[PDB]
Amino acid sequence: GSDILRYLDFSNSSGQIISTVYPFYVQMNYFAEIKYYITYHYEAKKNYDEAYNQSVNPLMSSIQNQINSCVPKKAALEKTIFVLEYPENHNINLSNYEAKHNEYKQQLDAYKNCVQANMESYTDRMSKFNEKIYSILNSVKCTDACETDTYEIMLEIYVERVKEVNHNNYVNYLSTLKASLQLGVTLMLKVKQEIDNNVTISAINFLQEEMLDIITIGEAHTGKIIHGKENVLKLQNNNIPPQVPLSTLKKLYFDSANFYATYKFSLKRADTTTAALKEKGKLLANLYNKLITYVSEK
Ligand SMILES: [Cl-]
Repeated sequence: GSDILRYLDFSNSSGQIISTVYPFYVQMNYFAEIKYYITYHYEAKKNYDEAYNQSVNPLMSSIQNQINSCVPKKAALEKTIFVLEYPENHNINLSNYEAKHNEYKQQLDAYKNCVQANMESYTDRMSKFNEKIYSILNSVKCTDACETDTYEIMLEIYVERVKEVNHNNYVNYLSTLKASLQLGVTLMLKVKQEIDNNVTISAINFLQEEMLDIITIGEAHTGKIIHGKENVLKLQNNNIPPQVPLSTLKKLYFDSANFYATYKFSLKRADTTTAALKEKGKLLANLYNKLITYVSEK
């Protein structure tokens, strides 16, 4: 049941997470949230739906097509991983294993670049549409006397949604599993001092590293989930007047939707990441037991 897309996302310098799965960019999630956020501001809603269709939908299609072109690269990468995870059943030797691992690095790097291609052009267009949203909300008929009904409704919706899951169970699992993996790594350093290298040892070593890599990605998403949830909850605690000016209202709208979009974008990924760890963990335990047979009779 292997599927690298269950966990493989790419973070960077700024902390942005580019995902290999729909909707790929968090801004796209945000634009979808705004769409039904302003559903009761009638003129703003019709204008937004029109602008969304002209800008966001062709952009998503271009991104989706790019991701689709990366599939052959993804396939080659996953076939390499399959060899590295099951070397004994592949009947591959140590030397060819090391070459395969070398190939894996190149293939992971090549897939990442195929996925992150045009990242800058994509971000620019999302930024351009985001600025366009500000002027679209000028269609909100109130000017200085804007009522905070819609904001309070959506906030209540967001608050109830982030309360539905306890994020602490993800965090504690990742942290606790990470620690046991770090123990495993240290243990294997002692193993290589006592036992001649083989593909089982190499596989344990590889599987431990990619499990740590998955945790790193999972921690990145966990940070976004916590950031999004706490800020949503914070908005509820802060007092707002029954009446605010429109310029304020736009920011209240946008801040709310952005906090939830951030939460939602990473929450979806946090789930499947856990299932991937279970798959790898089961294999790792089997790899450990296989190695025991080697050590025992030597
Ligand atoms: Cl736990």
